[PDB]
Amino acid sequence: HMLTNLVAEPFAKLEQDFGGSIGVYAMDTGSGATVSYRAEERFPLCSSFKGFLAAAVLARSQQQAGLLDTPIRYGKNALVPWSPISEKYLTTGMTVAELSAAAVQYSDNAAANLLLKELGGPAGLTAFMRSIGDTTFRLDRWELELNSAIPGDARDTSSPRAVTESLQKLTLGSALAAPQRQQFVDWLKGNTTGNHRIRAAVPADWAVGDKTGTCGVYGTANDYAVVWPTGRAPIVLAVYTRAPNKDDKHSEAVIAAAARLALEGLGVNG
Repeated sequence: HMLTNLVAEPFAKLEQDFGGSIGVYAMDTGSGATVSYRAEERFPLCSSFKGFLAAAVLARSQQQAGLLDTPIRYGKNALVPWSPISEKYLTTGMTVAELSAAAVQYSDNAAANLLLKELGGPAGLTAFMRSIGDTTFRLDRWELELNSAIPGDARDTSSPRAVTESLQKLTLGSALAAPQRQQFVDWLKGNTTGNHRIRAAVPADWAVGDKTGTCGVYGTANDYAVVWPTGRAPIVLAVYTRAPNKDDKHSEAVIAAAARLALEGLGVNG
């Protein structure tokens, strides 16, 4: 507590202008200082679960050395809306590693469902998260049903705090073996969908990896990231949004603005 919210930031004004709710957790891994706003509330994961999915695949590959190289064939019926990479390899197949990268870096929906099946479905991914000590995360459904984002529905949700804590364990801590840890980081660094979110608040000369989510309803969208500012320890953070009405629109600018406030609250000059 002593190191939480040392410097107040105007998150309430930001969410009121947005017309909804914003949840933020950010941790300076050097000192342990934190910024926290609505950090223990539940928000829909949307596609942000796909980062944790890829980490679970990497954990399994520690015991199955041939897993990442395994070629996966799939039919046209596997190709749900928003599958920009897997649609180009329908007639050839893709490896498990390639599906993982597509799920992370393009939010590919078909790739995510194929990998969920490999893990034993939503309960299997939830079990991996329990195994690293995350008691908040729950995945319940598959793509696209998990995007419904219904107000008050706990299915397919986590909290900004649990997301950040689990991201830290997987990218900087000991939850993955060292080669798998660096592969997870490298996939996050290569994400293509986050240029207008946390990355928009991060100077270009710092390294960063992230995973986004966009549910398409209830103003619900998000991003989480690891950030390496030069000359100091890394920062881990998560920014989640939602709104009361089904046709309320999400805002990328609001996510970038919340990330800027988080970095300011940690005293990180950007």
